[PDB]
Amino acid sequence: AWKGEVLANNEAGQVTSIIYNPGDVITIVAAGWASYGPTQKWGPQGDREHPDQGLICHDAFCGALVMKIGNSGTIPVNTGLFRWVAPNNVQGAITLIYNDVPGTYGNNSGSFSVNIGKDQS
Amino acid sequence: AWKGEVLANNEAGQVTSIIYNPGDVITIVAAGWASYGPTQKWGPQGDREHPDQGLICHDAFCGALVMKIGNSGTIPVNTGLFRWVAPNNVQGAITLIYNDVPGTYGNNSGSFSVNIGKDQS
Amino acid sequence: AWKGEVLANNEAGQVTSIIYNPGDVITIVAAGWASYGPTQKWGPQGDREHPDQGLICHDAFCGALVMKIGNSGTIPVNTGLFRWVAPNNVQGAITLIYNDVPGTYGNNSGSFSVNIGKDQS
Amino acid sequence: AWKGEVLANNEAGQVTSIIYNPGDVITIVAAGWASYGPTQKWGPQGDREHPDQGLICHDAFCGALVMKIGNSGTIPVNTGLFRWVAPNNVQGAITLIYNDVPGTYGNNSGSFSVNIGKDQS
Ligand SMILES: *C(=O)c1ccc(O[C@@H]2O[C@H](CO)[C@H](O)[C@H](O)[C@H]2O)cc1
Ligand SMILES: *C(=O)c1ccc(O[C@@H]2O[C@H](CO)[C@H](O)[C@H](O)[C@H]2O)cc1
Ligand SMILES: *C(=O)c1ccc(O[C@@H]2O[C@H](CO)[C@H](O)[C@H](O)[C@H]2O)cc1
Ligand SMILES: *C(=O)c1ccc(O[C@@H]2O[C@H](CO)[C@H](O)[C@H](O)[C@H]2O)cc1
Ligand SMILES: [Ca+2]
Ligand SMILES: [Ca+2]
Ligand SMILES: [Ca+2]
Ligand SMILES: [Ca+2]
Repeated sequence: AWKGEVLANNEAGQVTSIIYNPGDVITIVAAGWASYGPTQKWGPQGDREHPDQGLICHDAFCGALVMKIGNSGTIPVNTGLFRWVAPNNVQGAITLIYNDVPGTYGNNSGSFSVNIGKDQS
Repeated sequence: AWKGEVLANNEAGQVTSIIYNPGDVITIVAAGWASYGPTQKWGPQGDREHPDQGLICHDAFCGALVMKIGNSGTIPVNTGLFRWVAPNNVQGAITLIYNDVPGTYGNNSGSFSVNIGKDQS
Repeated sequence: AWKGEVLANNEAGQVTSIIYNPGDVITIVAAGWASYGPTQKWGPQGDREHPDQGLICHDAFCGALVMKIGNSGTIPVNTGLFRWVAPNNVQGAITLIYNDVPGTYGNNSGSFSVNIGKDQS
Repeated sequence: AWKGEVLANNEAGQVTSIIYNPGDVITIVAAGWASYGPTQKWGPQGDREHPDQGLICHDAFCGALVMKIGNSGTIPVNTGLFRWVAPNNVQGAITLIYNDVPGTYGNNSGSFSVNIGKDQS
């Protein structure tokens, strides 16, 4: 299992110790407060009122937590995943990333605290 | 394991099928959007800018998800709990509740989707 | 989870730290060598060639591992149980016992090493 | 998780659906009765009184259950493994095999019923 923080201003994302293998069942819980610029802060589901101006993940709001598994495209995590199985042929290290527009991470602030574990299967 | 919705306007709370027993390890993931009145909505951590005007749980924001276990006081759930063990002598059915001021639930809207499972121990 | 030894000559049985609660899923693995009298030894499934002359559990061979849950009757364990759920209304502390005829445990020898854990549910 | 039978006379072994990956925790429970030739039968720990005359696994008795993981050497399973982690660099499909001398499986009989699951980690 892995526990750590994902900084909102980390454009490259946070590589975890979790390697997702075919058949794996995982659970993720994410908490905390972060911003993509404004003085306010939002939770792991991001800002439901903000337009998508070229986010790294178009299936989650700006300011949401998302992930990549190996060289997959971005996958929404939001508040977390409960006993979740990845799509076919998706495998590899899990990287957690704050959802923002590439090149605009410099003014981000805060972080999410995240736990990831493999479930019995 | 239990999956279900918790309505923001349900003052009594949602009784789950989960009975927390001594030694149990549990994981909860909560997602979704709800409101304690305003036209906006907030996630399971609630509204970090709103004052506490007599919330059922003073350790979480207005609009956050909280719970009771048996006849315990309110315990913050927020976005969830990862492989969590309850305090000493806390046991019984888990009831999930939206955090608002008693008598003011009538104008609430939305709900959280919540999963609860017992972990290996 | 619980790990310990169950002596063949312990007529009262070995009380474990496991309390089986309704809904619980458990796994048990038992190993080792024991005897109900003879110089030979048998594994946790006992002696398949020996008649039942008044065993505490008539659903397992003499020399097998069995258990009681709370005040239940004896239940066969043998080599173990995989993600097992108890019958309706069966609950309480798990006691492990060597299957022999009451009053004849004094000449028994050896023991089984046993692990018990609760599974995710 | 995988459940199936391992025939005593299957020299090649029974390939399971389980792929053991680095970091995996697994539990195995094996039960039943089998023989390497004689009219008697023995459990998954095999025959503790029989000499090793060139067994595929020298760390378990003749008639015991053993396994290979990928291209590893034989590893004793016996009655099972509880929340077990493989040695460094051992990975791949789990094959279950009855422990006997190569070329002598033709007169074997019976089988073991085996469950294998991955545990939370
Ligand atoms: C209008 O209400 C508004 C527009 C942008 C904004 O913040 C920027 O959002 C960008 C992503 O859409 C990017 O993250 C910039 O760094 C932010 O300043 C707030 C409000
Ligand atoms: C301040 O501008 C403000 C005050 C109240 C409010 O909504 C109410 O909040 C109450 C709890 O504090 C309760 O939930 C009421 O039903 C809401 O109308 C928003 C903003
Ligand atoms: C005959 O083959 C035979 C009969 C009894 C025996 O051992 C006794 O078995 C009893 C249970 O049936 C009890 O455990 C006694 O303590 C044993 O001596 C071995 C062989
Ligand atoms: C001695 O009494 C004795 C010798 C062999 C035997 O069975 C054979 O065991 C071999 C492995 O050691 C192999 O499995 C043969 O197929 C068996 O016939 C029983 C007793
Ligand atoms: Ca930004
Ligand atoms: Ca309200
Ligand atoms: Ca005896
Ligand atoms: Ca043979």
